[PDB]
Amino acid sequence: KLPPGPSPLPVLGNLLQMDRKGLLRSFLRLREKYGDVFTVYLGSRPVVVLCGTDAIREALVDQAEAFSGRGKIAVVDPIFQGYGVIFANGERWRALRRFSLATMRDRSVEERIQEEARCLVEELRKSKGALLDNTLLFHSITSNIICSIVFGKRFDYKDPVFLRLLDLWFQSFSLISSFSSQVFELFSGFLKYFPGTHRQIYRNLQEINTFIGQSVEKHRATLDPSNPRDFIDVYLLRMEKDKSDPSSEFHHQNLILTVLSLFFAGTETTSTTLRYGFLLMLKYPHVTERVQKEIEQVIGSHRPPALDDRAKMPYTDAVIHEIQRLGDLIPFGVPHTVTKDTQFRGYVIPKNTEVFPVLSSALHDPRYFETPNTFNPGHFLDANGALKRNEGFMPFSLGKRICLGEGIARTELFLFFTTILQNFSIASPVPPEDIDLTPRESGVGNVPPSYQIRFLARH
Ligand code: HEM
Ligand SMILES: OC[C@H]1O[C@H](O[C@H]2[C@H](O)[C@@H](O)[C@H](OCCCCCC3CCCCC3)O[C@@H]2CO)[C@H](O)[C@@H](O)[C@@H]1O
Ligand SMILES: OC[C@H]1O[C@H](O[C@H]2[C@H](O)[C@@H](O)[C@H](OCCCCCC3CCCCC3)O[C@@H]2CO)[C@H](O)[C@@H](O)[C@@H]1O
Repeated sequence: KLPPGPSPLPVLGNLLQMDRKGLLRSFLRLREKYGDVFTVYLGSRPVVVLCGTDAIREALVDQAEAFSGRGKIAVVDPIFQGYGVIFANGERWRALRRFSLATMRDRSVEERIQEEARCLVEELRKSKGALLDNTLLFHSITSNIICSIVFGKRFDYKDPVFLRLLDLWFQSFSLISSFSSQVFELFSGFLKYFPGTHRQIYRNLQEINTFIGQSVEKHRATLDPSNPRDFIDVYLLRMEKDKSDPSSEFHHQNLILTVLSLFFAGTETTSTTLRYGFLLMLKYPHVTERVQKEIEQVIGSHRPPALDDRAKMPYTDAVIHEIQRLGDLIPFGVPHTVTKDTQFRGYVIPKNTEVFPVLSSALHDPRYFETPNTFNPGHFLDANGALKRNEGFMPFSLGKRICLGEGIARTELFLFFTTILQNFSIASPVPPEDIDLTPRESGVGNVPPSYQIRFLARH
């Protein structure tokens, strides 16, 4: 009754029908054969794979609650163990999500993003126009924003202890997108006994948990229940309220893992999107010029951009949409499960079967985008130059599990891109026609080639 596919071997499942290139290539290749909705055995796990906008919208939107389950990621589960906002299920997840969503909604995020943008620009000025790899600074700005939500403070770009933690934090993401972590996904049950990247990822995340732990103790020692400082204070106050209710999800472990969860989901993606954006802006100066004129028209050279400006800036907004679409940072999504026995396009997905919504195949869907493989902001502009947003576009995914940080994420993109370009034009040792957009490391995260850039102060 499950969707069609290749016949598993016991233990090894569909290994022999997969592709050396990795999971995504594996999935797209099977789709050719079996259509938009097939079953692949990873290890001995059946997994149902959703391809194309329509099949995805059909599960995540038309059957929102069936498909609201969350799956495991083999390399990080030893850490999260189903705790915290991302990997929680059922009542745990509702409580954590509802809580998180409200807490981060309540200085405003926009104000903090603005002030971060100002530090960033102040920093770039110092270089005086020197070649520069922007990965570190982009890591720094994105982590700072989470740090201010979570810890109620930010770090200076040259702070060495901060940079030490950043180094290991970010080194974890490439390890998670590594080929061998993909292999670990399939045969962790065997491979968890031997050395591998799973142990490095474990150590790295735990080091970060420990840091979080200390921050929590310090938060409590200093707490003023009248004026909550950040997410941690607000969580502590809710721990206290639930002191005498043992069925409450508001314990210490969900506190550490939720804070980690926010770092885990809101740093590398946003940071890389930014870095991909600038790689596209080096490649297509005609676009970057256009965005700068649009900034000149709407904002001018003087005040900082604010979120308000975006709705008056359709071309930029279209460009940012197009950056995320092409960037394609999480290409087969974050695993789901079905909360119950599900009827789907003729098939039956047993309760707790895993679903992979192949987001990439939306972002590249030729029904919705004329030139799926070309950077064309056109995909988001109608005949009047107004922004039109389409069904193809789903980089934060859809339905009940939609990115819990969508608004934060988009605000960072809009305000970082627009505050930077407002003060800087850009250039690079590599000619635009020679710039290559093909990712170096592809996994649960895509990763674009590293490059150098100059941020040249304007007028
Ligand atoms: C460019 C930036 C980002 C992108 C492309 C992105 C994308 C996504 C995607 C594809 C998912 C999976 C939803 C699903 O399971 O189907 C997700 C989940 C999530 N995101 Fe993001 N995200 C971004 C930034 C952030 C930020 C800044 C935060 C918080 C500060 C955040 C917090 C979360 C959380 C907590 C989840 C799990 C949601 C849940 O299970 O209920 N994300 N994100
Ligand atoms: O001429 C090609 C010959 O090679 C074939 O090998 C299969 C090979 O047996 C098979 O090993 C190759 O699969 C690649 C191995 C997949 C492992 C990679 C996975 C690692 C984890 C995450 C990504 C996927 O795919 C081929 C598809 O045909 C078959 O052995 C033959 O029938 C065929 O004639
Ligand atoms: O005498 C010691 C003095 O140093 C303190 O600095 C602390 C800071 O208060 C404490 O916040 C700092 O943290 C730096 C690491 C921040 C890492 C956050 C990362 C998490 C993952 C993603 C990247 C960001 O560790 C420092 C260790 O010294 C404080 O500056 C002073 O209050 C204190 O008196």
